[PDB]
Amino acid sequence: VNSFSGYLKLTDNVYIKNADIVEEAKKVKPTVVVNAANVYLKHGGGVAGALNKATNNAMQVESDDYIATNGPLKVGGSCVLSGHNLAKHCLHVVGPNVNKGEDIQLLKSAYENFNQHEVLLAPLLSAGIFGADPIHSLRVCVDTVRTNVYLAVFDKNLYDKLVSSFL
Ligand SMILES: CN(Cc1nnc2c(=O)[nH]ccn12)c1ccc2nccnc2n1
Repeated sequence: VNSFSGYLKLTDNVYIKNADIVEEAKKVKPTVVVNAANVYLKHGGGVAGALNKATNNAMQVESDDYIATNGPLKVGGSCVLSGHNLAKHCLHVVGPNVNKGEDIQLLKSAYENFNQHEVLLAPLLSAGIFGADPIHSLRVCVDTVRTNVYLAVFDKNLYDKLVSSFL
């Protein structure tokens, strides 16, 4: 038993809710919140900008030190950093950005990072300003992640389309 509430169950291990991931994180304090990161950990907009703003920019400060030491992430890769006031840990995961021409096949590699964590609160990777089809992203999530994932979808309209079209 865990503290996630109001989710619809899509499969054995994948759950979904119309929710703002920032508010959901502050209420649940999950062990892991996933950020929709870029390789530079520049949290300017989308989910990343929202999460970083909620940390009063502490996420960005920590991220800049990480990059200065380690260099950029790979598309499809991840790193574990602090969750600040939102979660114990933040798993920064880089899905391909279609608006940068990155290969959509890397979306599966991106979701494989979730399997290193037993339970996660996450957004749909490569959705939103990353330009992928969220229905495709949900399909890859379900077909790749084997650990317990709680997907927060900010847009109610999109949430309804995702549920109603789910096979
Ligand atoms: C309504 N939105 C934005 C949005 N608002 N909240 C969320 C969320 O929570 N996850 C992902 C997206 N998203 C759309 C709609 C069509 C899209 N078609 C292709 C890529 N992105 C798209 N985004």
